[PDB]
Amino acid sequence: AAPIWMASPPEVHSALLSNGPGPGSLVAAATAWSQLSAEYASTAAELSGLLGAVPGWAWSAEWYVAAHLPYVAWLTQASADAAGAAAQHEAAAAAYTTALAAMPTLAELAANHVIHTVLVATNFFGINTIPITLNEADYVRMWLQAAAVMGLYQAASGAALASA
Amino acid sequence: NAVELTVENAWFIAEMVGAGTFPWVLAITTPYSDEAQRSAFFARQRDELTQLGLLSSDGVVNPAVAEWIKVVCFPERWLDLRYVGPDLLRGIVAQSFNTVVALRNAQLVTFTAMDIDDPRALVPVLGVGLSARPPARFEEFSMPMRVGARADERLRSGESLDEVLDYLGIPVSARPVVQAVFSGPRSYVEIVAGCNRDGEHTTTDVGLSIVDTTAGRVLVSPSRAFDGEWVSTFSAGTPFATAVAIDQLIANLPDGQWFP
Amino acid sequence: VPEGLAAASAAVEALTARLAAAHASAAPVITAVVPPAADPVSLQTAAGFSAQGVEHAVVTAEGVEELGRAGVG
Repeated sequence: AAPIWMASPPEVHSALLSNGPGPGSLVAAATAWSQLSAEYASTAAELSGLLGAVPGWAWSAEWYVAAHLPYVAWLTQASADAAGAAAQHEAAAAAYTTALAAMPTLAELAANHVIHTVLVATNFFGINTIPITLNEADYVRMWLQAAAVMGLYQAASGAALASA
Repeated sequence: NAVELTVENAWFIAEMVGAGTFPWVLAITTPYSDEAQRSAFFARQRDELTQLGLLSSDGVVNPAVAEWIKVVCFPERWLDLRYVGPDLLRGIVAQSFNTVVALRNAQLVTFTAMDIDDPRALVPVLGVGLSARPPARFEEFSMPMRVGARADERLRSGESLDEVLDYLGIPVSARPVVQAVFSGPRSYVEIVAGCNRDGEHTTTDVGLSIVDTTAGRVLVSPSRAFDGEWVSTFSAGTPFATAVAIDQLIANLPDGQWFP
Repeated sequence: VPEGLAAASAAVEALTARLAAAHASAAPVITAVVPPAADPVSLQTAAGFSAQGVEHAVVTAEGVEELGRAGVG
């Protein structure tokens, strides 16, 4: 089901997303749909050039070639939505790589909390620099950045999946 | 006369009243992480709030409280609060005429309605999360901050405290009191003023801070210099010298201080 | 088989053969796409890309056989 990106801290959003096979599986299909689209088209021109293989007496039973040619329209509409799927996959892959580089790292979130504990330890002189606040404000920033990135990755990848 | 509740209770009120998102100093996030679990809590929260009476028969909320939430979610001039004492307590002081203050002790949000009586009416609420010590006395001195923040960065990286507090414009009468703040039984707070009179909202570059140590309460009021830098005075924790030390901080904001 | 249509018959056989070759070469990769991560978005889109991948791999599987059976008379 569709989740809520705000109830979950950035630590969990970055954990699921940071660790995985990678987008390499999507691009492996893009280059297979685009390879497939080129063969759906290449075979359409061979079909439309089916005549001429009838030597001389083209005459009699021309119904043979008359019945294979109509499928050249199906090969063009097949080559179309094939190269479209290659674009749908390549879009989601770029949606992932850009969302991963926009997600705050687990190590970043790690180094945030260690700074928050040592501020509690000794903070008297540099206390009008308000480090307690700016260290939490940096967390809520990462909180909202993680929630935003996922909300956008849901739509970016939700529209690449769309197929009328 | 006021009321307290939990973080999950608080957020549900923002959905019927429509105030929206709480200030993130309170860290009041949404309880559930899926609309599939929504009805479970839409029904469990309205069940718990009628037990306290603030939520009426079906969906009507207490007006004396529905006011206290709208002024907190979207205020006009606020004051972030962040208490520290060995466990953290944090809240906000909102104003919209009326003034409503909230505090969250990591699980319980407690709202309360106050007034704009005088500059002296704010020193209790900024000194209630502390340990409520009496004001100490010592020789006042003002040292640069961006260099003073470098001092605390050494202490936290393994440095001795008695051989550095002398490498300043430190007096002799104030070395005993600044030695008691780097101990166990001590508490402080950081105050950040904010205003929302624009398409955006703004806070202050720096903040006021009071410390209730063993030697006594200590005021730490900053002030702008000529070169854009910040210098902070270390004076006594006078409940009346703080009321002026804060309107100073509010003056840094384009909406100016609250009242003369 | 007719007389002069032998050349035409061998051609459509080379067409269905050329398709099935490139159709099965790219079949196990368009239908088996794994989510780049564990998050629920990657899981939902990797399932959909496999869904519309298998459906396309069987509809075009019938279409190739529908093409070979055009010369029935």
